[PDB]
Amino acid sequence: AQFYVCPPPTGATVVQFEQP
Amino acid sequence: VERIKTTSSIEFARLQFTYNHIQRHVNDMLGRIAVAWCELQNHELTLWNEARKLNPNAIASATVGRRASARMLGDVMAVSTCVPVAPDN
Amino acid sequence: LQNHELTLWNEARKLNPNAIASATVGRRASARMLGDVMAVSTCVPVAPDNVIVQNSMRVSSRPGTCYSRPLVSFRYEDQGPLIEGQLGENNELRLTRDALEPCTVGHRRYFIFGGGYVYFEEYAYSHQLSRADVTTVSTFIDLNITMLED
Amino acid sequence: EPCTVGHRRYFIFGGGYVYFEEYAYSHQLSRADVTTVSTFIDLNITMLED
Amino acid sequence: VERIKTTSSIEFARLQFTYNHIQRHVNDMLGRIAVAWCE
Repeated sequence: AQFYVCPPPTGATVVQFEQP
Repeated sequence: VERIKTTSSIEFARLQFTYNHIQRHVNDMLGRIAVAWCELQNHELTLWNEARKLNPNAIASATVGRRASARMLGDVMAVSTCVPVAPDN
Repeated sequence: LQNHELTLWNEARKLNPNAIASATVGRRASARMLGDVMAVSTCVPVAPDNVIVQNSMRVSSRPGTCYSRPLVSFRYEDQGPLIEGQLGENNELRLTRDALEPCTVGHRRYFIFGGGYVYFEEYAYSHQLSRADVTTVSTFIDLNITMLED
Repeated sequence: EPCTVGHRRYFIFGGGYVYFEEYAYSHQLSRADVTTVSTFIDLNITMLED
Repeated sequence: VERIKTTSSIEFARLQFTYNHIQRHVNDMLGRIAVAWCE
């Protein structure tokens, strides 16, 4: 019961997945 | 040359046996559970890698912990925090 | 849970049979769907020191259209020839340069290469970097199980 | 789809597979004949004996 | 002013300790398993 507005993503912040 | 004195209560040794039995079984089964959980996580990482390509926003929101917008940068995601908005507005 | 998660797996192999086959079979193999079953074939290992990455993903003969993945040159052995190709997903070599897209401004891309990432900026090589250079989010649910002490 | 040379396909039919070559029926096939890769993680939990 | 009578078998307390120890470990580990499963 709360909305979010998302600005277009930029290359400044980058996240990856932890490897096995 | 000495005389050995024997205690009258064997219950300590029986308690040791019972504890060892229960402890060994529990450690074996919990160890198997831990190993299986690890393999399951490593196995599900493959599905996560593909769902990331499918819909970056939901995957990023789930993994990061905050509602963020993500877009693929080749083989990695770029994310940005989303501004909350009240429903009545 | 397993009997449930299979429902997900049957879909994932349609998205990327390569990764699914490599994960389930246990060897890095190339796979493709043959209807309702997946056909696999083993992939040949190549040492990381025999591969070179080209600086530009643009095409000097084709303006407006350019590669979405870096160009590379690899040699199977030290006395072998230079074999051209383009980089794929998860240390994959593609012999055909058929990955073409319209060139767009603000083109910043990361690609898995060796043990780390290679970063390209406006369709041009920028720099290598390590895996730890990029912050990681974990998809793993931790379960800390400890044993009974004697 | 536009027909392609080298059309080899398996389709789940009944309890087995049906294999088509070049957009034409080739043969039925039992499911147990095609090698199976397991997507399950084994967890062997045994009970305490009385 | 009364005298305390002591039982001759401490085995009840040793059984209590062993059961409590096993119970605590099992309840910790299975609780952790439940939380992990839910997550």
